[PDB]
Amino acid sequence: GSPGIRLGSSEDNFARFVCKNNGVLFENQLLQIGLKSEFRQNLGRMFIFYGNKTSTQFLNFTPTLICADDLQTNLNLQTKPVDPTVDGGAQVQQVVNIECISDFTEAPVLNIQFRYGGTFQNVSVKLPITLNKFFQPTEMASQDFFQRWKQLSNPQQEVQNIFKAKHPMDTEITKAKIIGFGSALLEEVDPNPANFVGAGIIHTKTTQIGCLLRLEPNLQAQMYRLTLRTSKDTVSQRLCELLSEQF
Amino acid sequence: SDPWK
Repeated sequence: GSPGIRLGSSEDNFARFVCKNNGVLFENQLLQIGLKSEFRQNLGRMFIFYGNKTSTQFLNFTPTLICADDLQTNLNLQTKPVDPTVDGGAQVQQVVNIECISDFTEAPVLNIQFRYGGTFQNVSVKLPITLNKFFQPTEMASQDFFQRWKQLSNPQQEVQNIFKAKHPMDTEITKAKIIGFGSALLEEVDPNPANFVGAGIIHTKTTQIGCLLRLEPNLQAQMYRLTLRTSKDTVSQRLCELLSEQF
Repeated sequence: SDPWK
């Protein structure tokens, strides 16, 4: 992504919302922005909470969703305007109805403008709507998994990444991350039990993408080997990028 | 042996 220190940037907390849907996306000294989201098929609903941390009412409180270029087609967001007046210590909510059209990489931008004490306040933060949010976990026996694993022919559909662990390589947290990521977590597939296997279908209006994944941790070297095999090259690429940043 | 390849 962008170069430079990611503190006070539009994406300080973005990565914390890839494998979970709830939490505080952003908070400065006047406003706290929280999220709660739910997904099903190629659709989702994201609640955005605007908490006024001051004792002063905000005015002309205007949050707007912006989807840059390709995203303008791959994702369709619909939402209702929010009450422009926000009491001190109060919270206003915004429900965003999400429709995934095709697989995507970019993230929508949430721009918030309001008046506080007669001054212009302007905030811009990346919204955590990611491709993996449209997963349907698909449980299956190991023989069925290998059968599908070996049906991949297009080399562009396989994407591998060997990278350095960015966080302690804790077994239980790893499991919770894969599950939160979206695919089914399949033990009993890789003969090596310390490895992790996932399977699921990514759902979009125009195409359903079957996805398989293998994560091989190397505890001594503090590294991981991640392999994505899916029915669409750009999905294998995007999912591999996303998941790799989580470990 | 190794079903992975």
